[PDB]
Amino acid sequence: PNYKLTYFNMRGRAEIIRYIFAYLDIQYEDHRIEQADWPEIKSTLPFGKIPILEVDGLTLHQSLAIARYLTKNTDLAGNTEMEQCHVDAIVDTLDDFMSCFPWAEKKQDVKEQMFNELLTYNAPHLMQDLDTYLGGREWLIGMSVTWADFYWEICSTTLLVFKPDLLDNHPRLVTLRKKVQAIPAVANWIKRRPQTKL
Amino acid sequence: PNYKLTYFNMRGRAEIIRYIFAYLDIQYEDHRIEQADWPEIKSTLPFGKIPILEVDGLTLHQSLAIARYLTKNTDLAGNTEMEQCHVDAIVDTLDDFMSCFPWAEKKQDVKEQMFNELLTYNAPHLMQDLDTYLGGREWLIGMSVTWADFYWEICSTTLLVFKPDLLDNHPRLVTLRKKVQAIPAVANWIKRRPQTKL
Ligand SMILES: Nc1c(S(=O)(=O)O)cc(Nc2ccc(S(N)(=O)=O)cc2)c2c1C(=O)c1ccccc1C2=O
Ligand SMILES: N[C@@H](CCC(=O)N[C@@H](CS)C(=O)NCC(=O)O)C(=O)O
Ligand SMILES: [Ca+2]
Repeated sequence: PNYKLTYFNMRGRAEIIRYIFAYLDIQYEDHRIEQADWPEIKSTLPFGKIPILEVDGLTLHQSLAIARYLTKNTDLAGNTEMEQCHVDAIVDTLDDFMSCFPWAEKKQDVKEQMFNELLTYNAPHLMQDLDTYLGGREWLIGMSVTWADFYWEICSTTLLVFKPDLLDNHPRLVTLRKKVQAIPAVANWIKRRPQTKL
Repeated sequence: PNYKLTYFNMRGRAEIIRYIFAYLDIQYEDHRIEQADWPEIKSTLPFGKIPILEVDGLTLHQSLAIARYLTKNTDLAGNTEMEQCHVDAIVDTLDDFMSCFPWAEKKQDVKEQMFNELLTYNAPHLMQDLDTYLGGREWLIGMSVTWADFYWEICSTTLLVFKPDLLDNHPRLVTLRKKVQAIPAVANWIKRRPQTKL
């Protein structure tokens, strides 16, 4: 199909789709809009939200729903039905935490305090659960990389902007990051993508 | 298989799974715990959250990942891969909303004003988007029922506890609720189930 991805010029919630197109070596239009474009772009969305992905003229929405669609019947999915369920569960566990953050808070001082509290008081319990889940295994699910490893790398990249020592007690979680980042199609995307804070 | 669901004695995040089991005619242990048992059980879960579902002695977690695992290869999944993406997308849109609500929050007026914010300003936008998305079709996705229809019924039920006028301008959304509640195995489950607030 012809693919058009619509999002801000940010990594954010589109980045998981971008990694999956990179890894799978699929061409697509990476359409990055400006704030000034938002009211106009918005009036065309089913639920007022981006990313969307248009596929031969038809609109998909919800970044995780899209990422799952793109990975079906590929090596990124999970080998078995049970591993597929595990892939989904780890992705939702990550997404639930990213969704706690007050991304749209106007007052900067209140936004900053709350980010600092989540990262200091809540994040270490999640990092420890993830570490323990991972064990000495090479990848989070099964024997080869899945889009849950991608998403771990993506989410921890953004958290590390706000909490640099996030992973100081979890060197196995750093290794996993580095393995995701050394996959050649993915290294290539990381090197060439627009550099944005988020 | 041998299925055991563990959740609180509420509909909450487990209800989607109970509707799936009911509709597919699958027997399972509906294990409901007490606040007082939680601290003890919690410390044994991979990520310290419920619901969990144990399948022949194996532990799955995350309610929507489990819901997807159970519906795969059934007529509750959509009929094409694109249609399965629209089912996951509707569910995520509804889950994103329900998740915005500060369920555990223990200050009655930060909680009580947040509920009013989402219920007064956000809800009507969502109800309007869903209605436009449905149009005059029978079901949200495709030509028959999917678990996105189940999630809408479940979500709108709890929303109606906090905002009984929610669906006043949206009679078609009410007709969808009733198409679902009319399905015999679902009807059977609704009368049979523990009566809880949430
Ligand atoms: N940057 C953002 C921003 S924001 O532009 O700064 O506002 C927002 C944001 N969430 C968000 C989710 C739902 C809503 S809604 N419509 O109310 O339901 C609004 C914002 C995320 C990110 C991420 O960067 C990100 C990175 C990795 C995983 C998840 C997220 C991520 O969830
Ligand atoms: N998105 C997850 C949410 C998991 C979750 O945070 N569940 C709550 C109850 S609805 C829980 O187990 N938390 C209680 C606690 O951690 O003390 C799911 O649907 O399974
Ligand atoms: Ca989510």
